[PDB]
Parts: sequence; C-alpha cells; structure tokens
Amino acid sequence: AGIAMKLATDREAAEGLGSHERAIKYLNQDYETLRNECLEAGALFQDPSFPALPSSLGFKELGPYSSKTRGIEWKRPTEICADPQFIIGGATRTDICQGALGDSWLLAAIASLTLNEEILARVVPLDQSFQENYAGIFHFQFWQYGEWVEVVVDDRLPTKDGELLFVHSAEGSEFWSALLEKAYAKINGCYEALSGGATTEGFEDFTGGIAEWYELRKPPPNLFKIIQKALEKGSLLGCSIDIGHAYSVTGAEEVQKLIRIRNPWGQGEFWMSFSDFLRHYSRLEICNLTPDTLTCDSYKKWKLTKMDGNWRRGSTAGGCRNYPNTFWMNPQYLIKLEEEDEDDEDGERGCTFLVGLIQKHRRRQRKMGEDMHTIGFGIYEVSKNFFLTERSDTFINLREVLNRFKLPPGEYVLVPSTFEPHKNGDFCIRVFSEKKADYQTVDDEIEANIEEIANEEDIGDGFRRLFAQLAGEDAEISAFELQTILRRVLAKKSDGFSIETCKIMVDMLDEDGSGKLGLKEFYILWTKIQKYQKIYREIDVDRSGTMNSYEMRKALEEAGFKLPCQLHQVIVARFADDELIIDFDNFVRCLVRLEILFKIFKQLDPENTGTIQLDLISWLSFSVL
Amino acid sequence: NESEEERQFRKLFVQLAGDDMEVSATELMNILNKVVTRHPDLKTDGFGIDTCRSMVAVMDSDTTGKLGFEEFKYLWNNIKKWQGIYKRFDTDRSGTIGSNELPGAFEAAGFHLNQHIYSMIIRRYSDETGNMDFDNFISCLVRLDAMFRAFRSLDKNGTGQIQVNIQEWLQLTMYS
Repeated sequence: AGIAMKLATDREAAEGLGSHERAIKYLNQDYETLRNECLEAGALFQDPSFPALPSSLGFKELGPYSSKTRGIEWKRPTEICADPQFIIGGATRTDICQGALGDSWLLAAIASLTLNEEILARVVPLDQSFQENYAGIFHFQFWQYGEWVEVVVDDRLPTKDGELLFVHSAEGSEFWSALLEKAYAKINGCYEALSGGATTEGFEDFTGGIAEWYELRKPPPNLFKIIQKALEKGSLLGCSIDIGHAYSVTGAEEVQKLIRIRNPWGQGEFWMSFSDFLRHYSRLEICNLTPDTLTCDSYKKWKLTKMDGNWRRGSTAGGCRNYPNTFWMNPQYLIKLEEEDEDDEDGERGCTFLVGLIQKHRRRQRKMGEDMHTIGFGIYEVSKNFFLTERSDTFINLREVLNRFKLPPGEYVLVPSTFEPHKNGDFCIRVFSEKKADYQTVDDEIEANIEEIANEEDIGDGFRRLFAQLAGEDAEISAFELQTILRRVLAKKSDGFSIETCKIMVDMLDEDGSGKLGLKEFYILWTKIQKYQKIYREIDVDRSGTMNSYEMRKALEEAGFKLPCQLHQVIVARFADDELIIDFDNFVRCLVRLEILFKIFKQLDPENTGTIQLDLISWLSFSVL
Repeated sequence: NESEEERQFRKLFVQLAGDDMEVSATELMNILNKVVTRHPDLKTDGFGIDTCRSMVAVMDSDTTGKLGFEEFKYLWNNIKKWQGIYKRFDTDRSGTIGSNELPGAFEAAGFHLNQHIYSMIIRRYSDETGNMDFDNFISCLVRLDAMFRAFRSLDKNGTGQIQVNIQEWLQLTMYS
C-alpha cells in the first residue's frame, strides 16, 4: 500500500505486465506452481482464496444460511461424469445451459466464445485436461478494464441432487464452460455477483473488446453498413428480443437488404430481411476485437489506443460542461487522426473511431452493473487547458459509455468525466479507429520556477534589530523560537504555523547545518512567507479565511509551480481537510516541502537526466529530511 | 477468521463508511484516540491530525485520502508493536522518551541506521527538551516504515538502489 506500490505496478505495466502475453496473476497465484505442488503431493487442488463454501456463492440471494444455497454438494468433474472432458474441438454448436441458480447472461457470452477458436483460446488456455497433468486445478484469462488477469480455480463445481446449479453443457461431458464461469465469479468475488450481469460486459471481459450496442426500436440510419463493416473486421454480434434467446448475426449482403442470423444452439444460420430483423429483434450488440485478437493474415483490424485516468474530489473531479467552475479541471486527452476512412457513398470526411470510457472497479461494487457512477466525455477541435475550452452528451450510468464518431482529420481533445463533480473514480479510455490515430496526454509539464530572492546588502534596519532581539544569546532562531513568533504576526488571519510546518521551514533554509536560522536565512523565510500570504490573499476571493482544494492549481502556479493532474491529486489528498479546504498553515507547508523536494532533485540531478539514483541510506535521509 | 480485535474496529468501519470500508484521516484519528488515549497504562493526549494524515497517505495507493481496512489492519498491528517498544523505553512514564533511549527503542523497532541519522531524526521529531512524545515516536516509525517499504517496492531485484524520475520523486515524498 501507498504510492510506492502503484509506481512498481506502473513500472511493471510499462514492461508489459497485464498484456495478454503476460497476464496478472490474480491474488498472486500461479497455475503451473500450484498445479505442480498438488502433483508432488498426489492431492487434488483446494483453492484457499475461493474455497467450496458459501463465501463463494453469495452474500444475499445466494448467501450463507440462505435456503437456495442449503445443502450444496461441491463435487469435482470426475464425480459427476464417467469421463470428464475439458474441451472438444469440432464444436459446430453449443448446448450450454444454466442450472437452477445462475444468470443467463452466461449463455450468450459463453455461446459466442464456442464459435471462434482464436477467441476462446484467448480466454481459455487449451492446454488443459482431466486426462494429462490433472490436479484439480484450472486457469483462465480475463480482460479487466484494460489489462489481462489470470485467475485460477479448483474444479469443484456446485450441485444439488447431482444436478449442476450453474453453467453447464446439457450433454454433460465438457467442463470448460462451467469452469470459466467459476473463475469469473471468482474475480468478481462470488457467483451471486454475476447475478445481474450484462452480456456486453462479461463479453467484454472475455475478450478485451469493446461493445457497441443499438436498441432496434430506434435504429440509426447507416446501421447495415455498420453491420456489414463489423463482419469484415471480425466482430461478434448478437441480437435478441426483450421480455429471450441469443442469436448472433453472421452476414449482411444486398441482392435486396439481407442479413443472416445464426443461433449457436443450432448447427446453423438462416437468411432474413434486414427489415424483418429490425422488427423480430430488439437489441443488436457488437463487439469489436483488438487488433491482436485474430491472427487472420489481413482480416483488417481496428487500430487501438488506450490510456488510464482518474477523478479525485478536490482536484480532478469536475465533469460535465454543466459545471464550468471545474469542468476544465478534469484530465484531458488529445486524439489526432490522419487517413480518413476510404470512399464508397458517405460522408465526409470520415475518420471513423470508437471512443470508450470504462469505469474501473470501486471498492463497493459487490455485483455486476451496480454502483456505477454517471459518466461521459466531450470531444473538442483544436499545457492543461483553461476554462476557454463536437458531440459530448450521452452521459450514461453504465460501466462503459461509448460513442461512434466520423470526423474530419485533425486534432481533437477528449475530456472524460463523471456527470456531477466531486466523485472519485478511475477509468480507462480506449480508442479503436479505421486508420492510425494518435494519442497524447495534455496537461501541465512539471515545473518549479521560483523566484531566486535576494538577500543583498540593505536588509530592513528594523529587520536587523528585530531578529537579534529575537535570536537571543546565539543570534539564531530555532524552529521553536520561530514557532511562537510566527504565531504572533499570525493570529494578529490564522491560529499559527503548526509546529511541523516550522520545522520544514527551517529544513529548507538552514544550510548553516545546525537546525537554526541565521539572520540572513530568517529574512528569506520571511519574504517567502509574505509572498505566500499575498497569493493566498487573492485566491481567497470570497475573503473567507480559507481556500478551496479546487483552487490550488491556480495558487500553485502563482507560486511558481506547474504539475500534472496526479500530482495535483496528491497535494489535495495530503493537504486538505474533508470538505476540500486547505488552511493557510497546510498551504505553506505544502509549498515549502514542494520547494525543498525539487531542490534536492535538481541538485542530485545537475546534468538533468530526468532521474536521480539513491541507495537506502541516502533515500532514508532525503526522503525524511 | 481474524484477531477478535480487528473484527470489532471493523464496526467502527461499517458504521462510518458502509461497504466502502475506508476511513478519512480525522475519522480514523478518533478511533485510534480511544484505544490508546483512554488507557492511563500509557501517557498521551492523542495522535495529532498530521500524524494521522500520514498514516493514511503511506498506506493509500489510490491517492483518495482514505485508509482501507486491510491496510488499517497492517497499520495497527505495527502500531501495537510500536506500542511495546514505546513503554518499554518511557521508564519515567513521563509521556516522553528522553533522548538517550530512542536509539535503543528505534533499533528495537527493527530499523537500524547510524548515529548520523538518529542525530537527525531525534533532532527533528523531539521537542526543545529533545524528547519525543508518543505521537512523534509513532509518527516517525510510520514514515520510516513506509520509506523503507517504498525502496523495497522499487528495488524488486536486488541492487541496493532505486532510480526515480521527477514525478516518481514527488509522489513518493509529497504523499508521506
């Protein structure tokens, strides 16, 4: 925990940890290890971090003491089938079904998977079985808000009267499907979490793709071309009718307008009018693959970019153009296209792209699609942009919000947010586009420009007597001597610098190396302090004795500093009180450490490499002193 | 499945935050200024807010100003050790440790540096009297702990060195 952790993880991700080739070991569990361990011991696997107990079932509908979970017998594949198989190839259809417990969104998600190898495999390692190095363990790979996470489960599946209570094929022989659902429950905390699920989400987590989705009631014009264009790129589509069986869409050719409709629980597809479509089905869901999903040598893929961000109450949580005091404070991004979508009818000048903003897991989300803020973004045509900032709107409260665009080449700025300001969250924005697009972050570069005041001859003759008559016997003031004095020029706006502050004050300007302030140094302090009161003065437009969090950005700039949004979050989280207020004592204390923390760096970094190198000892000293 | 203690606090958690399970500084300040401020088995007014804000910071990896329960649990556990090391060195039960005991109490605490650093830490957490109240003794150990944990996190391989760009340097030192 703490910052040093996120930083290590961050560095790890930048080395590829969390990419499909190097997925994150969920809970730090590794499949090969634990498997081998169980093999050396001639035991079958028993997962400690999601045992065959109530825990893994539910907390409310599927809770402990709940009758629905009373008298479940967890049993392993060998104990409900003579010959358990992981997966059979040839698969031309599906017969998965749901047990008496267990949401039916899994049907369609799993059904989509069983009709593309390259897909399935991306989430279900094929090298797996009951006949090879079997030890009652399996493993899967899910996509999680932008990165991949490998989850491991022991095979015991839940059953009442020897009937599987969840996802399970009707034949009764192939176990992979039931075992995938077990691991997905796992990374969501328990089966019951999967209760209200959406198929686009879990299908998103089974693929790494992005779901684009249309209430047929109110289709857009140009849909058929969208249908057709997805099928070329390779996207799984899925349609159905609202109360309820899921079908997909496998083709979309003119002759007339006509799209072919498959049903995986059949062995096969069938033609139907696009117009009849519109009329028999009520949803259409499209799921666009990342370009590294299929290895089709020229299948034309999406070009993908993604980035990660945060909102934090007090600094970065602004959002919605409805709130112009703060909207500009959200984190900003620049999307810049070049090759317009190539010609055919359309209309131009069309670089086509998908924008997705997904919201990362919050610590109270016990179940799918619950406690999901309202989120949204703006795009704008052409340093952090100010208040003087092309579709925007459509601010839904789903886990992911998405909008398809086609806009002229050039530069655009994306600003994602929540609808009302002040809500903490993380997010990932991905952009899939026809041609190479570019992404860059736009924010203030880090910059400490502090005016080098001084001291030169003169120095108030009043100054002079003043410090001597204050230093006492040594002609030096301590953080303490200093403490009380300032408390005097102070109470007579504020109730004194705290004692910690005082101390850092002294740390900054000591240099004598002695813990005490000479005459010259106590005049620098004093001028900086006066400088801090000025700045603090103006920001306190409202002349309230206090400053709101949201104003530090600006404050800090007048004090000669420019930071990026994450450093801004760290200041308000560390220097403000609930209610987003920063007292005058905090404020300067902040600004002093920040001056010191930059100094130490440029000095250890005199050639400006952009990085400094420290050994425990030197770390402990600088870092605390 | 956890020390009856932790599962009680937990109440104080669920009361204050619900399913969020997290706690502000000042909220968490209270909770601590209760188990340890009532008891005359130990002299101390209470933990400072500042002291308190730090506990949260070094243990917040999401930069939200909240201390998660799991993290709370790590903190408390060392907090109760460092309780051990406190009393064990506050002979006079003054509500301070006199200067000359600290370096024992510190080495006691698992952290072993030299004279040169203790001649600084002491010189920076003590009072004019050169003695460190409990507040300070704990606050320090909280830091030291986290700057040590920070380095391990940034040296996963073995070099006994870390290299930080500027953003890393200020995240790691401003949130501390």
